[PDB]
Amino acid sequence: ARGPKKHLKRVAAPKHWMLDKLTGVFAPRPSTGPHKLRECLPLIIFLRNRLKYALTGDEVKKICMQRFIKIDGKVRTDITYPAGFMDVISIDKTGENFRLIYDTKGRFAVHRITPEEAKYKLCKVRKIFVGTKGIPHLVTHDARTIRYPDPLIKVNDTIQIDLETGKITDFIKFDTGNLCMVTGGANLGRIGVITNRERHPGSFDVVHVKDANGNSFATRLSNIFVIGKGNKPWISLPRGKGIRLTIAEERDKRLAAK
Amino acid sequence: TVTIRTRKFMTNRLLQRKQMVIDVLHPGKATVPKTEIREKLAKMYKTTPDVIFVFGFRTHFGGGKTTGFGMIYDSLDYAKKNEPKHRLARHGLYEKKKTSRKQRKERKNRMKKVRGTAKANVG
Amino acid sequence: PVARSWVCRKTYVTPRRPFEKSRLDQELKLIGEYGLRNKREVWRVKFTLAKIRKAARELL
Amino acid sequence: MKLNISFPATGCQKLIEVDDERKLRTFYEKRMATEVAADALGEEWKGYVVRISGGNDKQGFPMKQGVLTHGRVRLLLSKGHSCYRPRRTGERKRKSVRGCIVDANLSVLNLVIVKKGEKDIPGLTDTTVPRRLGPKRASRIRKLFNLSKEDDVRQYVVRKPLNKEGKKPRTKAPKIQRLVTPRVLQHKRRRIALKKQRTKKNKEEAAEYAKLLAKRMKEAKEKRQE
RNA sequence: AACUGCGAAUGGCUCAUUAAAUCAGUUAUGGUUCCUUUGGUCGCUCGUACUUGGAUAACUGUGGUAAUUCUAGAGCUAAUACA
RNA sequence: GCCGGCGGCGACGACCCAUUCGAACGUCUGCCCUAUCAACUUUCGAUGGUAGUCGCCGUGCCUACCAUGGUGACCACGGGUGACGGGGAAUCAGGGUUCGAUUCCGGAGAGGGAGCCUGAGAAACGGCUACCACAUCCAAGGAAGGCAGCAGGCGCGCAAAUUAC
Repeated sequence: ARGPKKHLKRVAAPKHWMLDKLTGVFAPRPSTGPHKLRECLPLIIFLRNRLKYALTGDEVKKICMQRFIKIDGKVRTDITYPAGFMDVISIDKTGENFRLIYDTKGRFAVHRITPEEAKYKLCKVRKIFVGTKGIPHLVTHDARTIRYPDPLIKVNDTIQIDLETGKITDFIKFDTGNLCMVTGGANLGRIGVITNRERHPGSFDVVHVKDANGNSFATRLSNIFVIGKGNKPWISLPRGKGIRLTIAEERDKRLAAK
Repeated sequence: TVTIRTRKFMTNRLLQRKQMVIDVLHPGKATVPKTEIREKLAKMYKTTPDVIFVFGFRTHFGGGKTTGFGMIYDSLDYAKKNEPKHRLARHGLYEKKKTSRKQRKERKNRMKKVRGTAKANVG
Repeated sequence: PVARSWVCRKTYVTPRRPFEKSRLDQELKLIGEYGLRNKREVWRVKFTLAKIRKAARELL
Repeated sequence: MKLNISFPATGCQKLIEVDDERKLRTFYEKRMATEVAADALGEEWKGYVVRISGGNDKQGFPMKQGVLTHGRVRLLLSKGHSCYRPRRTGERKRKSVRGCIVDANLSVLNLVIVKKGEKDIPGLTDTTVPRRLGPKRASRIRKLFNLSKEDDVRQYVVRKPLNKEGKKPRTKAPKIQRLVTPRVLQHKRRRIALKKQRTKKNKEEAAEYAKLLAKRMKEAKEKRQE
């Protein structure tokens, strides 16, 4: 069609939001921002559907327009603003801080953090370039362009940024025997340790990840995010420890709890 | 003979609300009107029945139970601000103007055909 | 576009041969024994059983 | 044929009904914005030279300045052209426009008095005119009153006296836009402040990276000794 | 009320066209544009400023045509419009 | 507010780089019937080469000068389609056959063609300009058109709802 699309049909929305069929015809339609439309989360969904604070669409803008909600220590009134992976949502009214981490089954989970941990965030560097009198530059997965990076930071490494400033505190290299998390494909939300990468020139690089419970799986390089140094994570994990336990013991656990 | 229970509560500081799921047990009589639910809930939470708002009561098949949504505001000012107009109009705190969509959209399309201050004159 | 589902399913299968003694008897015995309204209610239970049996057969 | 005569000096205008060929033969075969000596009109017009500014033909179509014809013509009119105002942005319409050359076949002719004559024609020159509003821009007020930079403008701003039945009189003045106020100076020093912040930011970042890179290339060189 | 900014290229409808075309799965832009959002950049240039200029709407007043969301002439006045 | 200057919190802007939403050109593999369609394309670009032009860019996209190529019984080219293409639907042992205008995705067009203004984005039709076909008002001078948006009406036919809030 002519020009860009403005709407989004409800059934055409990405599955990990878990919008039901009958509520309406349209969906939230995440607006342009740091994270991709397919792999983000509108605040209207997070507030209304996940935290169960707002009932209707009006209550969400009535919350947001009173400027009670910050994303990465910055006030956002846009109810369809895309907050994606590693983004820290802060409610300073009720003093509640959330980090958006994918759960085992492959969706953003309502994972609370201490206010002391809502100071920094981890970020995967997309590229590294230099320009105009050679001040080198870095670009990350949440589109934060940072000047004068540490020259030890190469492409596909992770960096820890203080949210109040815009400067790198510490960084993790992408090497063998490092804790990573999958952010795309069948294995989305699984945490594990790198074993090796198999470089395919002129094509996608494939990496092999071993889980804590002896489960080994492969994934594309683009869908990898280093979260810890060695085996120890630099952030809190969700309810489960990123362990994909199968339907058999899912049933056994559920029936055991009953 | 009516018993009021509350199911999922929440202290919504973000909208200055206490929001909850109302369970009404009325075995013999008909579906209890909203005003009696309001005052009995207001008595239960030790507040004015003016600052209480209840809706969406679906009486179960057989007629032993009725489930609905309730919310109590911290003060009537926050209630006046945050609550939608349709739920004020039932309490009688808001008045709607007696004009149809046909009438206002008609007058709009007539008002298009004149330029200047005469737009207000066409009525 | 409308916010409605069109997920509707038939719950009974009619017999292949419409008039067949031995069958009609067997259905009328079932009605007579369990006071069912019409032969739709017998076909309903046959259809549900058949689907359970087909699920068991394709699992084996 | 009628004459829509206006006097800009007094700001008065009258519609005259002239139905005598002799009085209009002076005006015929003349273009727009042409100075014509209005004598044949009547006695009162002794020393009046008048300009032809517009008018409408018997169908009511107006005439443009630049159309060097007699009858009407179809012109694709865009933004800027007279006898047209667009409804949408960059939206053009083909419309019937009368030729700039005047003839006998005109419903009205629009006349503007450029100069006087001996005595005032009743309708126009007798009655006073008041151009009601004045000077909103500070420099316009200064240019009007010839005030030097030391002199204030709010003191010599225009005051509009306004009175209506069943209410005491009011004197209203306009919000003088483009006037230097402490607020504007504060915005200007607020603008110049950030420039100092950005330069010290660049210098401190560069200095920090220089100290970082120094040890980085020192340790990078150290391992090259092997 | 009007000038200015933005939107009106989405949505909705229908299936005439269309046979390696449309379209589907897979890859490429190292061969290109991109409103908007989100980051970066914005005294890095060595040469009246304590704020410069002109107009036009709106409004008032005189009009034309049988006729339309038609518009000409006259008198003022704004800018994040135009310079 | 601090000792006549120096300032905090925003909002509009902004050359350019990154990003998001895209869009546009491509790569490989895949489509119904027809030989009573067997050779087709290249005068007026067909296939390729060099140089430009034009375009947001790659390119016969276009111009100039050269080469004589490119596709085809593994079905080209031509004709037909009561042909928009998929995700799907009905039926059903296994294999299959038939349907898919129709709510999600992509394409197309606003009676038929053609040309363009504005804009980041349109060859836009609830934007304009012309012609072709229909047709409204009229003082006969001129003026104004676009339901395959929602209702509703006429026609067409075996075949399809309320000028509602």
